Amino acid sequence: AMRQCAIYGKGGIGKSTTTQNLVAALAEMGKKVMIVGCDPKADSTRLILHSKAQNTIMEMAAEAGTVEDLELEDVLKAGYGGVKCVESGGPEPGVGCAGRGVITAINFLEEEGAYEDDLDFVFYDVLGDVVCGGFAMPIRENKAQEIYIVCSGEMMAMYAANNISKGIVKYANSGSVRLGGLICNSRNTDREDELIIALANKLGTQMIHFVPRDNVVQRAEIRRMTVIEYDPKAKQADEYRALARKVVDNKLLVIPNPITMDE
Amino acid sequence: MRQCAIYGKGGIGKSTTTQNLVAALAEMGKKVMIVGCDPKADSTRLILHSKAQNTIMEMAAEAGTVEDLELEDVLKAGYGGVKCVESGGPEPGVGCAGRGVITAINFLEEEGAYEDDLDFVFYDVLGDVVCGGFAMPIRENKAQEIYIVCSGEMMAMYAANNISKGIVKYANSGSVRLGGLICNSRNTDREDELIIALANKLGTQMIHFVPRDNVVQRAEIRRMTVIEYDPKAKQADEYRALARKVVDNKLLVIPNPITMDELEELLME
Amino acid sequence: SQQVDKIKASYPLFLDQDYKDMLAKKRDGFEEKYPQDKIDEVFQWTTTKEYQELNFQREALTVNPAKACQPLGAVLCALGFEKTMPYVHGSQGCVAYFRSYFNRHFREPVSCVSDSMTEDAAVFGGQQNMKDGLQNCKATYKPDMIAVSTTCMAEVIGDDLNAFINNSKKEGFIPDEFPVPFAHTPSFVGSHVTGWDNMFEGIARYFTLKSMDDKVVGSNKKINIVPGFETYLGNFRVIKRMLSEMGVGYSLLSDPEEVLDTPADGQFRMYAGGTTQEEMKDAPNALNTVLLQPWHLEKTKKFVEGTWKHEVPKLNIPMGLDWTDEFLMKVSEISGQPIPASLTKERGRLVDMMTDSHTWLHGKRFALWGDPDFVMGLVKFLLELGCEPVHILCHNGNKRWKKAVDAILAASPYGKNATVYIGKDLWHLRSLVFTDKPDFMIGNSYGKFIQRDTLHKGKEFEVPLIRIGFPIFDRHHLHRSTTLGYEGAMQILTTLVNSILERLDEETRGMQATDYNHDLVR
Amino acid sequence: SREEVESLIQEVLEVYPEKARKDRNKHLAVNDPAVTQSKKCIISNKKSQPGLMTIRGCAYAGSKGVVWGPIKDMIHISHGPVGCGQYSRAGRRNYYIGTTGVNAFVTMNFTSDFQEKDIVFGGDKKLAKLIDEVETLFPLNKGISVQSECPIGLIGDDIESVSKVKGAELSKTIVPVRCEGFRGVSQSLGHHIANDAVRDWVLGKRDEDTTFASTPYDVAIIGDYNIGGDAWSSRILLEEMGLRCVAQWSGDGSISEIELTPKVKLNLVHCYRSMNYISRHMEEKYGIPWMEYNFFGPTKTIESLRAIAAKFDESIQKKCEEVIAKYKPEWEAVVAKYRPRLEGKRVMLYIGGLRPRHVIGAYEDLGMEVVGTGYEFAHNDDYDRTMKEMGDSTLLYDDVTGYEFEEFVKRIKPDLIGSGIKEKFIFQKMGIPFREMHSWDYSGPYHGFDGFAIFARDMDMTLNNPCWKKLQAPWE
Ligand SMILES: Nc1ncnc2c1ncn2[C@@H]1O[C@H](COP(=O)(O)OP(=O)(O)O)[C@@H](O)[C@H]1O
Ligand SMILES: Nc1ncnc2c1ncn2[C@@H]1O[C@H](COP(=O)(O)OP(=O)(O)O)[C@@H](O)[C@H]1O
Ligand code: CLF
Ligand code: SF4
Ligand SMILES: [Ca+2]
Ligand SMILES: [Mg+2]
Ligand SMILES: [Mg+2]
Repeated sequence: AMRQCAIYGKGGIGKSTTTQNLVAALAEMGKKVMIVGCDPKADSTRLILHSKAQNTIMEMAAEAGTVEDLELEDVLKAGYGGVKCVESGGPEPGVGCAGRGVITAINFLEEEGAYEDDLDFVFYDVLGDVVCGGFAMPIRENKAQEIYIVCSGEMMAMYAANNISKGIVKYANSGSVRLGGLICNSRNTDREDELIIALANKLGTQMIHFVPRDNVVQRAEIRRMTVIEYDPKAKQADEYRALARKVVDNKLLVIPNPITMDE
Repeated sequence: MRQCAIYGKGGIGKSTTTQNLVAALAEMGKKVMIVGCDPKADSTRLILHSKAQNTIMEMAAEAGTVEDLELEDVLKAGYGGVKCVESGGPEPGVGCAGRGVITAINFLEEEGAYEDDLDFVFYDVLGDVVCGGFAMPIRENKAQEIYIVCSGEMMAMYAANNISKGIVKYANSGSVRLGGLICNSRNTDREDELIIALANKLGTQMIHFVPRDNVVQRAEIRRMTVIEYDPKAKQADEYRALARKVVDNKLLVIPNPITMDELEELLME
Repeated sequence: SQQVDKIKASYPLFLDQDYKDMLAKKRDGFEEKYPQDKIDEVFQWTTTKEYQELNFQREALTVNPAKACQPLGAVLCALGFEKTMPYVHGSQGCVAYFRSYFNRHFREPVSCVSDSMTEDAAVFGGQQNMKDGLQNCKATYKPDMIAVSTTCMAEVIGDDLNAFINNSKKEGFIPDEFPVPFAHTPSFVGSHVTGWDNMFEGIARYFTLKSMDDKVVGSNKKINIVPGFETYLGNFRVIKRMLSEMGVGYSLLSDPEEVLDTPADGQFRMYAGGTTQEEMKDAPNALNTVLLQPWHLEKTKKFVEGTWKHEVPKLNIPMGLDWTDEFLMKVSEISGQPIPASLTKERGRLVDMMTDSHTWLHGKRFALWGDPDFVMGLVKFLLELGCEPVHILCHNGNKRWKKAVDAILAASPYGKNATVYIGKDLWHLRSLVFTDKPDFMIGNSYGKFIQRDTLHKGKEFEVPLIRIGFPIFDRHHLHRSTTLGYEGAMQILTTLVNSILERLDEETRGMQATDYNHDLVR
Repeated sequence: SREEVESLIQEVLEVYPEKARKDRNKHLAVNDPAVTQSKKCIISNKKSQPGLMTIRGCAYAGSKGVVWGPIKDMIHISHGPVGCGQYSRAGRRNYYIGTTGVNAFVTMNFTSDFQEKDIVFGGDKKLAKLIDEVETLFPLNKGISVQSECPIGLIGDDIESVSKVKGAELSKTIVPVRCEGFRGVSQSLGHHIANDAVRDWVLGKRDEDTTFASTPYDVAIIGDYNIGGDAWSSRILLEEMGLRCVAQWSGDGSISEIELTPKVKLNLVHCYRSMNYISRHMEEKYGIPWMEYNFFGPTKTIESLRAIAAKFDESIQKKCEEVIAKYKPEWEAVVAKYRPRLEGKRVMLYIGGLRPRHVIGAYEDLGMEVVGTGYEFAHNDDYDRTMKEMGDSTLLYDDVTGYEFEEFVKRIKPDLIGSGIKEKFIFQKMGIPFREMHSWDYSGPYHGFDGFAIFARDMDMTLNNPCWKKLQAPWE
């Protein structure tokens, strides 16, 4: 029943706001879902959880001092709508590899039995700014079967979306990892959609959906809650609903044709 | 010789701010070398008049070996006589990006880039993720002075704070210090003030405030510096001051990183 | 089935008919083995010249190497010091392997410890393991000194040894004063010999670097001897004995002989003998420092010449008649002590053994391999014996060394068919013995298999292996032998002449076929 | 006594610093045969405390060293620096029959031999070049496997792609195996990495092939590595009983045998720890049932032959009885000769996963009592199986440190100690007769009836050898 999706993008473009709101929609529909944050930001589980902060697997094991000497109930706490929320956490800046803490944490959840719990979906908020070994790790192992890239009309967003594609192409031989769609988060740009669909087409994948830029989101976030939860009545509430139905509905996963700088 | 490293969130002007500043030191006449560790490598582009600069990893890849490659080919001098090299990096999904950053610096020292009586060495770096490969200039004393570019938004500050936390950790072994935080304008209502309180909270000075202007943008399509293309303009004048201030500033301090919470208090104003 | 009166071990138990039938059934039934004719066709192919070319054409695959990694070199050197525990920073499987490789060759216990870095330790760094490891190791084994070396996992992730060790002391895990010399020992770079060189320069550097002003050269009137990576006890013993015979005062840095040779008297001794810390601290005060195996002692030569200002003499490893003479004369010049009557008699005897055994030894063809100093020493000696060394292979050797050896071969009319190969494995050597055949092979136990392959081609094509070198695992107590000095030369000469005579006897033992030459007196 | 053993464990732990001492006490237990669950008694398979001299190997040793290395037809490349391949070459006696270097390559050492250029640049191009080279030089090999050393996981090398691409090019099976030493905490994860590797790349090849003719009596020996020819001695007994042995895992094994294994009716599992992962998998995918069996000593073998035969029809059961009848006079002859010699002698054992519990019956068959036993890297299910076998108030240790072991031995004072090579020289010096359990001290095989005569004889020569009387000098 379970499918794995990785939300990837440049930071500050809405991967987290989007992953949480969409998960809320899947929750509302009734599908059990778990959110693993691989982003160091750790604001990945903040909306569903009504928490200023989620203690991470990396932060917790440090005090205990060892992995597997750490209890799962403590590590993962269920959110609104019953979505299990967890943060990988990561190393202190300047020491080792950040992306690694991501690996230690996922392997932690698997031994501990979070998966095969009959969760309908699993979502990893992964930072798409840099694709290198620690962060392209969910890609190496088939941690995220479906990769959806949040992207905007901006240059870093496109280049980053394009770089994540390169990551998916390299692990084409090794697993089942695939690129599901491109989710355009609006930047209030002039012709943002035609530009993303321009990118979506050149890359071999469709833009699954266009998210409107709106105020209710800002308001729901200060309230420390998701737009779906803060305002079910609202239009923006309706958009994330559209985004979620679409991820459940979309049947096309493809290995991307990364484009040139020039195209 | 003075080594400074520019650190910040992607898309915020670190390469652009650094090239123009480097060009100003060039105009003023200091001998300079720009080493770019950003995986993008558009870092050496404005000064060079090169659309894409062939990187050390890219170049050594065809040859098949490091130090089996020449510095003349690897390091190429730009406008104002500044030496330009691109660290570049590994194919995505493989290796450590920061590891590629280390071979280029090691390669440059063995070959002879340094002790070249080059007055300023500037390292363009990506501040989004701080890891040993990335914070490599910080672990080895590659760059003594560290300047963090930032904006009105959350990511620049989170990155600035993250870069600082990094500098706090490698404080005991080395002499690396944070000189100041360079502001890049987001046309935000209270950008200078937001940065100053944060900087003040951080323990170091905001060295300069830089206006968002289309002079920088027009100059860029032309693939040349604002300082080069339009020396007579206001934006060009701003980059000169930044250069005068960096050469001038004597304060390097270990930053006390602020809590994400303190960053929040700083967020509403 | 087993007769209880004479029980059969694997061999010749499996030689029994029920077992032979079973194996054949197994082979025919499930193995899907290539026909024997095909296996034969392929085996005859590898013995050829055509195959040697494809084999020597290899640029990426190494088969049957004649070299080991650096930490092995580091652990052995750390063993040379008194009450010193070798400690390797990095993963544990390496330590198990070093202890076992050493245990088998020396048939003695080998003490070594690891900080046990894990997958998690890979992301964070080796800092916790180093503090706990240093603290646990000291509490548990009570070593006076702990010498750190590192495994490749540690080298690739980049843990800083110096920073980790200082922070361990700073944080209070181990005393500030407790000695903790450390050397980075990347397995990818070099060999165990380089690993040995690094550990030593590090130990020497730790004890003598901070204080050099007080030190004055020649003040203590002893000569420092640095053994290098050595697996023969006789060698440590012989160097000391001669210096002692000569009356020369000396300090042997890194002497592992007592510990590798402790007596079974009912009590287990983790630590025995070793080079003293004070011996190491007072080292710069020696008249001079002599390096026994100069080829792998390059880093240490730089530290000793530059920091201690000792003018290290250029001397080859004291093997053979000429190099031993040179070593002794040199010691005589540095010490100021004369070469005694006793030592000159020994040299006399070596020559007498040489004159006595020259006809059997003359013209014999040998294929040999080893570490560069030992190989170099052996090649010099064989030429001194008039033997012909056809194939010389040093896996961990270099261009300068190869140049040095060719020079040695050029000096003797004997080294005419001789060729030096470096960077070539035993697989390469197998091809060489098959294409151009040596009378004998001088090397470690890894050559037991090359010999097996040759006998397979035929009796006449077999090249018997003579074991001198390291590791030797199929014979017992050979590590008690000596290869250095006159004594070492005598041992090597007796083994070679007797290996040759032993073989002649086997060849002439057939009744009424070849026994006409199976002589009583040879 | 129980209070005495408990005190001994407490007394020894006093030397260790607190984090290490606190952790270690969890690994030392006085045995209660009554306890059903091991976790109440002992904790196991946890990362080792640094600087304490643990006897554990790495994941590479478990995968390259134990599961993969024994296959005769395939070539195994140790990928990484030169040392791992070198230390482990011909170290373990997994006996095989073949023409080496031509069709069988077990004693051979094949390595990528990483230098710094490879560590900085990466090893994929080299691995591909090595695969091509391997193919021209050794044309009759039936497979290739890449065993990852520690640097492979760390430098970001992708060996799966190279293995997939080359395999496709050479129409040869290449198995990438990620047994990096840093992964796991003992030789144990490597068995699993190796087992999983076998299942993803080599088990399902003859998934759709029905050409091989299969009898209802077909069986596969799983987890017998033929040390000293143990599998061969084990194999002849099953064949005499009337079962047909299609495959041996992995001693004296061939890739063809492994691929033909799922066709077999029952899987007999000798070593539970190493290959239980593959056994469970086979039962889930193919429905083939698996049973643990013990061939050490006449009692376990008779009990084992009997259990295996029950799972089959009366002809097999009848044949089983003929065989027990046939070798009964041989084994009892051995007992008569050696029991009076070894009776009442206390034994202490330390070995990694299957043997500490398994050789107990044989020792007892000789009248020897095993006072204490432990495991290098055994899991708790292993410990669950152990306590029933171990007597009451006997000492049990997991991942015993060297220091702990010497102290336990000095106090307990066993007549004989069975352990590995690192442990052996220390004990002989101490004057305690030592037999190496891993290599059977270059003797064996110790399995089966034929193996038991060698084993009794070996314990007797070592335990009663004249050299032990001679240790203290006569002059006091
Ligand atoms: N569609 C949207 N409309 C309004 N605000 C949005 C939208 N998407 C994201 N945001 C806002 O922008 C900021 C960054 O979003 P986030 O999910 O944290 O990005 P990232 O995870 O890439 O850092 C938040 O303050 C969030 O409320
Ligand atoms: N003052 C400014 N006005 C307008 N655009 C600017 C200004 N400073 C920087 N930029 C933008 O930044 C880009 C150059 O730097 P960029 O690609 O963002 O990399 P980095 O974040 O590493 O400097 C230009 O494409 C331009 O849009
Ligand atoms: S944990 Fe690593 S995989 Fe394991 S056995 Fe050790 S090595 Fe190898 Fe070691 S001996 Fe040297 S330092 Fe490396 S290369 Fe090999
Ligand atoms: S792999 Fe990525 S996260 Fe890890 S050290 Fe390198 S750059 Fe940092
Ligand atoms: Ca001994
Ligand atoms: Mg985020
Ligand atoms: Mg740039």
